[PDB]
Amino acid sequence: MSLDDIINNMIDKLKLLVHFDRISFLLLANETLKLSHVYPKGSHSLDIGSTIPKEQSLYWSALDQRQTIFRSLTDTQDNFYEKQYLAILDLKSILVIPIYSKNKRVGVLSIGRKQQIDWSLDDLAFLEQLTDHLAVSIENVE
Repeated sequence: MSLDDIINNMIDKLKLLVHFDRISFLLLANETLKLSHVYPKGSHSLDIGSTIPKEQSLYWSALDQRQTIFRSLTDTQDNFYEKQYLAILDLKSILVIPIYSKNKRVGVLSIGRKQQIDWSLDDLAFLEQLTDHLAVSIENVE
């Protein structure tokens, strides 16, 4: 199907399985990371297609480290490029999962909560497995 359908379908499953308020998906093409999908449809401060710069970027930090990063958005002493654009959507918490396949980095999944409720191990294990398959599926489109 389209890349749209792959992401939207993923979002449809998450709605039923995992507590969250906002998700965005970002796509890496040509060493450039771009916002490409947001749920709920209305909720972004950055236009679809915006480029995320590397400097001070939480999303690039996850990609560079090849690690899932969790950040509370209430730490007044912690700024990053994405922060103001997330806080404005009333989010208090962000989970950033870098999406990679066996060959390459593919993108980033950003999962927001309005209430600061810890991520359980079960949810994190489930998301990681789900996003690891997602990377294969996205790669096999192009």
